Amino acid sequence: GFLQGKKILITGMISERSIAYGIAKACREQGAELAFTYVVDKLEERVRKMAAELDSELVFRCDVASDDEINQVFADLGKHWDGLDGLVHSIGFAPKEALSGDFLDSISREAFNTAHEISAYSLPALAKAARPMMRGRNSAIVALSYLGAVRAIPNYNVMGMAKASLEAGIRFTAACLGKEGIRCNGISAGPIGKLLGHVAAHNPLRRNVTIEEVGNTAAFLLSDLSSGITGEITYVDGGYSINALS
Amino acid sequence: GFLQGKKILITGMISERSIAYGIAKACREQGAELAFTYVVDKLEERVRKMAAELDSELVFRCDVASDDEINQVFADLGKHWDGLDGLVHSIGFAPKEALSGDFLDSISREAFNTAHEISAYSLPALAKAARPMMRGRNSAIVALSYLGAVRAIPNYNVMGMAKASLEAGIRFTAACLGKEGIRCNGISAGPIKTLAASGIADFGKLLGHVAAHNPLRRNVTIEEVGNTAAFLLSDLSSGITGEITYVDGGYSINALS
Amino acid sequence: GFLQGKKILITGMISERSIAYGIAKACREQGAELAFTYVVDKLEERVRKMAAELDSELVFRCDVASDDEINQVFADLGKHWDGLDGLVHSIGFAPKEALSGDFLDSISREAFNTAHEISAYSLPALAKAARPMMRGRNSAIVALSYLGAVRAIPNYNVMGMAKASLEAGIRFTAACLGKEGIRCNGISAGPIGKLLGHVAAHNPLRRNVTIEEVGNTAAFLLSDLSSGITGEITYVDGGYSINALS
Amino acid sequence: GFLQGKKILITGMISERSIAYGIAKACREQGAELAFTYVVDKLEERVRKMAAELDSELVFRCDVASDDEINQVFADLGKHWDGLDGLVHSIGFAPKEALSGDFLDSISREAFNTAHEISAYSLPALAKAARPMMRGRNSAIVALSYLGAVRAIPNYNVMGMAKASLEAGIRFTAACLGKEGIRCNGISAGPIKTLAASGIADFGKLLGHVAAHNPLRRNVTIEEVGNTAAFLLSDLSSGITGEITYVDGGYSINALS
Ligand SMILES: NC(=O)c1ccc[n+]([C@@H]2O[C@H](COP(=O)([O-])OP(=O)(O)OC[C@H]3O[C@@H](n4cnc5c(N)ncnc54)[C@H](O)[C@@H]3O)[C@@H](O)[C@H]2O)c1
Ligand SMILES: NC(=O)c1ccc[n+]([C@@H]2O[C@H](COP(=O)([O-])OP(=O)(O)OC[C@H]3O[C@@H](n4cnc5c(N)ncnc54)[C@H](O)[C@@H]3O)[C@@H](O)[C@H]2O)c1
Ligand SMILES: NC(=O)c1ccc[n+]([C@@H]2O[C@H](COP(=O)([O-])OP(=O)(O)OC[C@H]3O[C@@H](n4cnc5c(N)ncnc54)[C@H](O)[C@@H]3O)[C@@H](O)[C@H]2O)c1
Ligand SMILES: NC(=O)c1ccc[n+]([C@@H]2O[C@H](COP(=O)([O-])OP(=O)(O)OC[C@H]3O[C@@H](n4cnc5c(N)ncnc54)[C@H](O)[C@@H]3O)[C@@H](O)[C@H]2O)c1
Repeated sequence: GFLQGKKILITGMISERSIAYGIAKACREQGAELAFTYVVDKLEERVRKMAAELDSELVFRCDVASDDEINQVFADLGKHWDGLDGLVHSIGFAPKEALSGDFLDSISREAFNTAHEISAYSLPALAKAARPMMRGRNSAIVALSYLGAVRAIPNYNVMGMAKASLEAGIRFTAACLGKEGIRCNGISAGPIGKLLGHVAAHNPLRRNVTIEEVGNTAAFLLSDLSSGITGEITYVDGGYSINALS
Repeated sequence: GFLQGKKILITGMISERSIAYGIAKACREQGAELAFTYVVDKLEERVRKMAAELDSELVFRCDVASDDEINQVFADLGKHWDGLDGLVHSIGFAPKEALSGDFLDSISREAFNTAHEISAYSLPALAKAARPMMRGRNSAIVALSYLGAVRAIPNYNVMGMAKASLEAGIRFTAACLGKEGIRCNGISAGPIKTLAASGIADFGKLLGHVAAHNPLRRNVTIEEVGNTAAFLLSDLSSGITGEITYVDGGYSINALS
Repeated sequence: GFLQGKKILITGMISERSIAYGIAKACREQGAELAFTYVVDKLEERVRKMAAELDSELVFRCDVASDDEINQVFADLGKHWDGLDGLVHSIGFAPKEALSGDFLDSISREAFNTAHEISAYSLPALAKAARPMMRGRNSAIVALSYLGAVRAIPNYNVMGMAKASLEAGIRFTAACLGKEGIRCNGISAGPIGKLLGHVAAHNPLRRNVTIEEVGNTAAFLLSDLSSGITGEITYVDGGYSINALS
Repeated sequence: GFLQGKKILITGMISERSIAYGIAKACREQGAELAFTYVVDKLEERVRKMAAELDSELVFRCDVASDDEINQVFADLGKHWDGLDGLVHSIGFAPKEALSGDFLDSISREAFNTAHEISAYSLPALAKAARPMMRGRNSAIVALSYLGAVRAIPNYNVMGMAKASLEAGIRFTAACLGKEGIRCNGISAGPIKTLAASGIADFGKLLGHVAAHNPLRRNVTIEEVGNTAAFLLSDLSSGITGEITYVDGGYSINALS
């Protein structure tokens, strides 16, 4: 496995449908040792169960709204691990009412603030707090984005602005940390209900992508095989974004 | 002029170095009738004076931190104008300390929040509040962005994230309002010496570097940005929406120069 | 008119449906003085008629396959004009059989060569030959491209490669000539038969663009109003390219 | 390895400095079985020797100027392999004189034609000729591009146009073959000291500049490019097609550094 020896912290795994679960599974198959965060105490048992199945008992509460909690994750993780080789950002949130219907009607200041804070600021926040553990290790950060960053899409609305902020965050983080041996890259994943049918009917592959396909791309981006790649957004959408008038 | 009789609301004009002043002047030269906002009471006299020189006495206070103030602008403007043909977003802010040195060291939650709220959310916020006055008119919105949206750049730091959010905001606003006959476009301007620009550490170096490295071998002017905005606000650009146009003398498309 | 005093050479005007005609009309409405090329002697009378309606009697034969003919246009034009303020490239060609069906089946070496030579090399070829007349005048070049440069599109096939070469040509020409006061920009126009219905149903404006809308954008890019813009591809497609999953 | 038993044809390997050698080595480390092409008879011995070290004795002459030769490669390869899982395009050329100084002065019709034919048409030409052997296998194609596709760069000149054509070729090939289970992706590599690179005037300056200005503060290696290619040739990347991946240490996304 090309992640043998790599210690990787994975955020956002709340079920076996999660993109973060696909990533966790892919990484574990390549020999990585894993740790996980969970947003609220309600989910602890569920995440520990999933973690145990991936041979891990390193599970920490982390609401990225809280600087204290973010920093506490690494303080706790540092008691088990000498350093951190991989960091997976697979976290996004916006109020449901902002993700429906007319873009301007659905938007509000508070929804904008929440979306950006949780979905975009969380990348640099986590990179900043992880920096002591990651620097000098030839380590890597991977974050999940979506086509809404660069195209107007129905319903995605304010989340598109937040993903754009995120992708820029990826570039600035990469430029910031490259000299000290930390890479930062993004994956823009295809959708994973009629929207699914649209993508599958319109993309070069004529099908939707899987969490395994996203997961394997993340595993690659977290490994030394991708050591020449930083500040990149890789599209795992079966070529959807590069097709038009299909 | 190609904006003859078009009614245009311009934000962000605080001096004759302002990009918004360049835009205002360009629009007025093409026959537009103008109105202006100003962020705080301390600037009112200055902005009224500048407005008067551009043949306008429609001036309104607007801190885009405040939904009350944003919406009040259009309630007040509506007493004078039956509709609005143009809206110019030329507003940005981030705490100075976040715009200097190492990206992660300089960033904070609060600075991120402020930068995005003032510099990015303000676009849809203004479009939303202007929508009743603009819809059904073949009207247009223009906002100012910067290369930090799409490239990592020293010192610009968290503002780059905010500009990226803004540019996506431009696309989503365009997609949202196109059916109602309102267009929304961006201009990514090259560096220009303005009050806000002096907030960025080592700005004079960015300016010197661009002039030495762009195809035109010089920096752009507020007039050049202004004329591009005037075009994007006019019916001449009626086939263009959701676009970011680079007015940077070709800097962004050059490398290893 | 914002093109008063501007002398502009326009290629590719073969009918009043031509994008080049829209450009010519738009430019003339803003006060420009025009000249025209035509590819073959068969079209001379038609183009002279159109030119006369746009108040011009400066019409020259030019097959861009021929260096001699390209250079001869400027030798002849130079007897009437002191300099050249605007150059409009609105020329594209590929064999019809390469523009239908499966991309690889439809392609051939000869079709590729022809498409690129006529549709892409013609930009630098014309810029090169115009350079003595255009330099130091604060002049401008505009070329027409299409979404096939940057997206895979059905049927457009090898022309997509040629347009990509063209757009890169625009950037390299802009970088080359900027110091001597010549700008070079592109317009990526929307389509102008079911494809039309698709774009009109899917773009932000919910309609197709007109030759007038393309023409006015060209007029702007040829004027001093756009003096801060070079090496740019401006999309006049009603926002189609920036929309997805619509 | 993640390419265990995958059969991969590699073009463009003429020395151990070649990007194609880096790719070949990376693929072989992951269990792939390899075959190689060489442009002229004068290089045959060298390429056979290199191939033998990568456990291969499948070596074929192919000048991509010739449709006969391109198609003959697959006719000959088909005697040994029942199908093809991977195809690597690592070939480029333009006359030296077109790669030096002023873009327009240096360009000519003939140089343009040659550059595009050898460097861009060769991708679809090879994909087309490989199609019967590759279809229905979940196979993959990888081609090498450079930043000149999307930025104006000194000296690269007409090659930039050719690389742009190539990248569009990658997208069109991907859209064409996806239904048959063949993927097609590109790698835009940072500058690397190779035989072909020495064709570009002032290449050593491009190399020095990139290392001083990219996020990683160093140039990339053929191993880094090679491992990315191996990934793109494998089932691990089965969700990726029509993509240009930048292996340049983040150079293209940095500005004003
Ligand atoms: N599924 C898709 O179609 C798709 C496509 C592209 C990108 N993405 C992105 O991938 C990422 C993962 O989403 P998913 O599709 O696996 O959905 P998911 O619900 O499985 O995962 C989203 C995760 O974000 C976490 N989260 C939300 N608020 C948080 C907070 N305050 N602190 C910490 N964690 C918080 C949730 O707990 C959840 O585990 C998201 O960033 C999403 O935008 C998803
Ligand atoms: N000058 C440059 O180099 C440059 C380049 C590209 C883009 N821009 C952008 O152009 C726009 C205008 O900036 P400028 O360069 O003319 O500087 P400027 O200082 O003249 O204008 C900035 C304006 O933003 C306004 N503003 C700040 N906070 C506000 C708030 N809470 N409410 C309302 N208004 C507020 C200021 O009052 C000021 O009028 C900004 O979006 C900036 O990011 C500037
Ligand atoms: N109509 C569209 O949908 C559309 C959209 C985007 C871009 N474009 C581009 O706009 C340009 C103009 O095309 P159009 O749509 O007006 O079609 P058109 O047929 O009106 O114009 C194409 C012109 O190219 C000229 N041409 C062809 N071969 C030539 C040669 N060897 N020498 C000189 N001239 C030659 C033709 O004579 C013709 O006048 C083309 O480059 C085209 O690709 C068209
Ligand atoms: N070295 C770099 O800095 C760099 C960076 C990005 C991309 N690239 C690209 O990588 C690819 C490989 O180049 P490299 O850097 O390994 O140089 P190289 O000299 O090792 O390889 C170039 C190859 O192209 C082959 N070639 C040239 N003309 C040919 C023809 N008519 N038929 C068949 N093959 C032919 C040569 O024989 C040689 O094997 C090229 O596409 C190049 O443009 C190189």
